[PDB]
Amino acid sequence: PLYVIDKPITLHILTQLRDKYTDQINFRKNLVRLGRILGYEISNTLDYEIVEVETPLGVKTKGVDITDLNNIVIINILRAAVPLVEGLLKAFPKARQGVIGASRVEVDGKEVPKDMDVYIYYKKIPDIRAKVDNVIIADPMIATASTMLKVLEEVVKANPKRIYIVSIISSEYGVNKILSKYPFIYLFTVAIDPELNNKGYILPGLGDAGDRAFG
Amino acid sequence: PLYVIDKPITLHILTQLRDKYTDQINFRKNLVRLGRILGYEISNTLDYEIVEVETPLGVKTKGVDITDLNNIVIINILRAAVPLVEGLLKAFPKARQGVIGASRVEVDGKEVPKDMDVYIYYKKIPDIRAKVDNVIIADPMIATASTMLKVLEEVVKANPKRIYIVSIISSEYGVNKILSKYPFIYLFTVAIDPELNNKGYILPGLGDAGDRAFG
Amino acid sequence: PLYVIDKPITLHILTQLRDKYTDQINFRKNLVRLGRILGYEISNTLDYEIVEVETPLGVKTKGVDITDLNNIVIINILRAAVPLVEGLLKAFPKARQGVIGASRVEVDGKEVPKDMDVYIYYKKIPDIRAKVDNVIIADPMIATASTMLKVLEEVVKANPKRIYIVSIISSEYGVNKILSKYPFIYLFTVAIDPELNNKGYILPGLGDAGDRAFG
Amino acid sequence: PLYVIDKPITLHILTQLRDKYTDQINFRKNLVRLGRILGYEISNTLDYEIVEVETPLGVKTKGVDITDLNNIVIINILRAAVPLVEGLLKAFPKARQGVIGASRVEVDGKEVPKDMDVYIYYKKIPDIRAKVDNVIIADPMIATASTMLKVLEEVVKANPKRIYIVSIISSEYGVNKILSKYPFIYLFTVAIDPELNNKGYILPGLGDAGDRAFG
Ligand SMILES: O=c1ccn([C@@H]2O[C@H](COP(=O)(O)O)[C@@H](O)[C@H]2O)c(=O)[nH]1
Ligand SMILES: O=c1ccn([C@@H]2O[C@H](COP(=O)(O)O)[C@@H](O)[C@H]2O)c(=O)[nH]1
Repeated sequence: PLYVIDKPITLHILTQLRDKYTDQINFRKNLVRLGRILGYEISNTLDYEIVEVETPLGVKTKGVDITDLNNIVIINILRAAVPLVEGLLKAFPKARQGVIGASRVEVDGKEVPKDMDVYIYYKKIPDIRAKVDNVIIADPMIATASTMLKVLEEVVKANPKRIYIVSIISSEYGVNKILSKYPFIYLFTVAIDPELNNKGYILPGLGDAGDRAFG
Repeated sequence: PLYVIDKPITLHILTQLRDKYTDQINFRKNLVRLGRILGYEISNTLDYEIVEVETPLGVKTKGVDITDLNNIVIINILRAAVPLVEGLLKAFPKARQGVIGASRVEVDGKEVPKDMDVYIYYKKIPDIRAKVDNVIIADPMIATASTMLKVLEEVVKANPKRIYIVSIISSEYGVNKILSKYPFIYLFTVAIDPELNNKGYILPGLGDAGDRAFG
Repeated sequence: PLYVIDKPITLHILTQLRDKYTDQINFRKNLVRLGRILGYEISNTLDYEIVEVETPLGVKTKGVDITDLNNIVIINILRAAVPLVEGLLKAFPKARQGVIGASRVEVDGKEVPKDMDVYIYYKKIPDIRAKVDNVIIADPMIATASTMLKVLEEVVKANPKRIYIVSIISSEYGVNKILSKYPFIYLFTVAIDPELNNKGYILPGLGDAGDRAFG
Repeated sequence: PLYVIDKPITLHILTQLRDKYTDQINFRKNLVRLGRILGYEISNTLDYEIVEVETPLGVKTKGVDITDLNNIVIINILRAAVPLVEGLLKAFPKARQGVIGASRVEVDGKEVPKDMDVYIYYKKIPDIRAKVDNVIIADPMIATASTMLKVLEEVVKANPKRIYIVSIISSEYGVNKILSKYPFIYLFTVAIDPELNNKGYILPGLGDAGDRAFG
């Protein structure tokens, strides 16, 4: 499933991120806001049960109980994903966190990359309950989707109940590459951009998340 | 405009609020959450506009710029409305705040009328820029709407650009009264409950907002 | 006892609060900050006990457990105290909040006020456990000490283990008045201004708190 | 300069971290917390000046202005430091963040050398202004100081007006290895532990910050 959250407020933030005149302080600020928001959207796609509670006025009433909110694991890719994950964690107060330090080897070429090398420098993940936990992986950008598929190689084994991928911008090439391999993955993103340049950068994109966040 | 925000997450928190076994800490904690979510939703009804921004990759693209995020005044009626206004202020960083104290007229009798006058003992409100500001009045529960009415008479004279009313549970009698008298108002709420018992409590409701929050 | 918290950072904030040019968004922004830092300072004055915990390395070591952090009740006198309490609760996660819509009566100015009338509109407070709970009462200003003494009147009969008063600015008259009656109160403030005018406003002080925060 | 910040509130937080039973969510929560506190203490050593501000009462008064609050760069060396930096960044709203990913050297032999090389694979740091910016480098635990030394050797090259190192626990060894090479570095820690066991673990320490925060 592909959820493109393009509501006025998320598109308003995306425009601040895209704008090159935005400094890293405000850039990181929005990522935290968007992870907050995107987290809410994801909340509304979870499994809920119909329950009954008694109000103060003795009256019994029917309400919902999203049992899944107690089975969430958010994996942080680090780098630009930190402000984002900081936002998601705000929305899922009961989520455990894991980190899979992934970074693609940025190559310069004469053609548009359809694939890139990805190295993993750090790995600390919580136990993932099979058929129970909902895993959320954050990545500000998805270009060739090489970074994402690399982290997935492992997450997918755990066989979590669900798998969500949050990103700000995704390239058409990337969404299709990921969802054609794991179409069961709920992929959230505020927008999808057309192409990748010869360095594997999304166009129009927003630049190098890492550079925008800590430059 | 009536906007009932009955999504899985909001109703989940609402269930939490109704449940009589939810202590005051968690009760307020959830009230803050809803202010955030209810604020997010309010944002998407805001008046935006299309702009053009240049990204780091030299490409220029179109985006959104919700300028009304600068012209916002949130009015806090105190009491249990505090945790709520707190979350709404987090959803509107550039929003100014005003507060008002109010006590409805105490007329001899154990029973309670539905149309009572209200005494506004304290009133501190930022200047409401005519035709430019968007006023948001926060109030946990609208049972009889006597207070909402008293306040609205004041805000109206200011000639806002838009007026919003946020609440968790709002009695059917209340919605009707407010919207029928002021049709142009955006009244957001997580749920509209049926009746009001003689004591004026919303049924099933969630008890006394104030006592749940600071009891 | 009197605790004047004049650490470089607190005085920095205060300078912002006193500055008549500080707008209400920043005014309240600073009050939340100051509430955090003061709750921190306050937390250090609390009673604690030596314990023993087991590190993952299978090694016991002595430690500190501030047991009272689970027995705190913050009393919000509302209005301009709001932002300040918002900050204090951030330092005390497990604290129960109570509210008191108290407000001294504006005087004529024909005589130097000593004992002012205090109206009590609303009052919802948690069960204060005698000899166990530590009560924290917050009000940004303390001039004639009337609003506070009014509040204390009740808090004392509850026989708490400790009573803490927190503010930004206190007057000499007020600190002595409160402390002459209840010498056991732990009174925190960032500054003690020397005089009150005839209207009951601290000089140089910082103006009317409510108007600064909600004007 | 060595600053051991062992106040009741910080030791209380430290005690929880050392306690093996503290779950991951709570472990990271405390890091964020110690981060704002340590941030508060650091803020009192920053350059500041006396200024004249006029209050609403129409009278001028002196105050403090910590101008150095606009010249802070925080360096996130990732890993278990994410929670800590998060807190630090709250204490310094105007701080710019930079990141540098570092990994230890593969060294066959169960035992871990006191001194060892460190590979820095990612480095994105804002423009450190010479003799102006204050560089804060958070790192939960300094055992062998190997990572800190590697990172310092880079940071120092920019001639920062000042360099701070914030850590929860630090071994005597590491403290001596840092200050012995750079005695001008402000090394803030909550507790210094005696020895390091053969696996590079501080004793009593608190185990592996990575597994404690992400496991
Ligand atoms: O325009 C771009 C393209 C890629 N990336 C980085 O590349 C990673 C994903 O690229 P890919 O693996 O999908 O190609 C992310 O961690 C992100 O930091 C950017 O910052 N900006
Ligand atoms: O300079 C002053 C003096 C008093 N007050 C208000 O008066 C109350 C305390 O005054 P008193 O009861 O200590 O005299 C506080 O709620 C505060 O809002 C101010 O705002 N500014």
